[PDB]
Amino acid sequence: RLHDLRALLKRICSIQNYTRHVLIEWDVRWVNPLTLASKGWEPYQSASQSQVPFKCCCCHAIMTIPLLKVADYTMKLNEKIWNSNIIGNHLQKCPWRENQVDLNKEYYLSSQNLIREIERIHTEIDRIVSFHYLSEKEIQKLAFFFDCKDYSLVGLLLLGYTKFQKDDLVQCTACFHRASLKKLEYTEFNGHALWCRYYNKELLPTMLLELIGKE
Ligand SMILES: [Zn+2]
Ligand SMILES: [Zn+2]
Repeated sequence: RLHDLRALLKRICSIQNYTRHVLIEWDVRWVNPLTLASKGWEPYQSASQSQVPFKCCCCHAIMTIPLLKVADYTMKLNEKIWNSNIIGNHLQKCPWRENQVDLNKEYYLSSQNLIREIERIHTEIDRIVSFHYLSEKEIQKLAFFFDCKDYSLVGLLLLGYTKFQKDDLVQCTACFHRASLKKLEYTEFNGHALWCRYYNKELLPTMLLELIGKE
């Protein structure tokens, strides 16, 4: 399937993985791991200090993202790259040229896919039994809805994270940034990319609370 969520997520994850040893100036609209993945692009080879190559999973066509050490022309350049490379480099009849994953429907939060977040949180809690930024009033209700006594775990999962290593590392499920639990203890620090589903921390808990009020 072209719009399969799991394939999109794995493309995003691989892009983030091979980009870790490099700093890239993404933008929320034109060029970012999300838009690349939504257009079927996967990492092709290891990126040099100057350019990051990608290959289409159907075409096998190659595109490249430049690197510079910047803010003056990022917008115009990235819009050009989106039109000419992320779309253009596709072969004429490749499905990814004229089609794109519906990110609003499948990736970003909506009332029709909030249940997936509920499932994720419940599954994480079950696998465990097997971060305060909301009012005590609110976290009480959120923890109650998930039948969980550990408020901090509920908050952490509401931030979209999941444990990564035996170490203090924790990884986001939608943008795959890595943060230390020590960082998130008593800090406003937002570890998400600007384009992440969870970048606005209050969005998911707010939708969940509004859902609670309607039951
Ligand atoms: Zn293609
Ligand atoms: Zn994230």
